[PDB]
Amino acid sequence: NDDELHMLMTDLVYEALHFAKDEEIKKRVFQLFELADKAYKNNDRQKLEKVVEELKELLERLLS
Amino acid sequence: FQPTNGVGYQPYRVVVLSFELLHAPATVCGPKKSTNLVKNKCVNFNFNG
Amino acid sequence: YFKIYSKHTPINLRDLPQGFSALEPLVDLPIGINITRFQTLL
Ligand SMILES: *[C@@H]1O[C@H](CO)[C@@H](O)[C@H](O)[C@H]1NC(C)=O
Repeated sequence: NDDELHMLMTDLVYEALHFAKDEEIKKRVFQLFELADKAYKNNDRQKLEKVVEELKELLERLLS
Repeated sequence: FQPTNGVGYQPYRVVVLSFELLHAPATVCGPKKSTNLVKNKCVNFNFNG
Repeated sequence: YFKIYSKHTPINLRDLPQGFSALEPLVDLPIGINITRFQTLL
């Protein structure tokens, strides 16, 4: 589901920014958010999924 | 929000009841239970206060 | 508690009439208001 995926995406963005101690991380996360936002608006499932997967990895790295 | 979403993504209605007891009269409380009135017998009674 | 007592009576009178009556509680407001001054509205 595309709305469930979008909700996951914004959740990952919030947490990724929360733990984004440096500027490079914030910039990467914001770029990923923008890409996901556009993919969602244009109903592009594949672009949205790819961005979400990258955000998930990014956050796991910040947490670990 | 969609009717087909999994539970974690379903909408939930939340009501938060914040309870404060500031320096003021406090008339915000539940009902005071009453019993049947008994007459012509020795009873332990409570009428209002 | 802001307590209001009152009494109404007919008069035929420039001053207050002489006589006696007592005022009954009419309203009791559980407000918690800090009152130091007041005004009368016409
Ligand atoms: C009520 O008025 C008194 C003065 O008579 C003042 O000392 C007190 O702080 C006031 N209480 C509140 C809640 O304003």
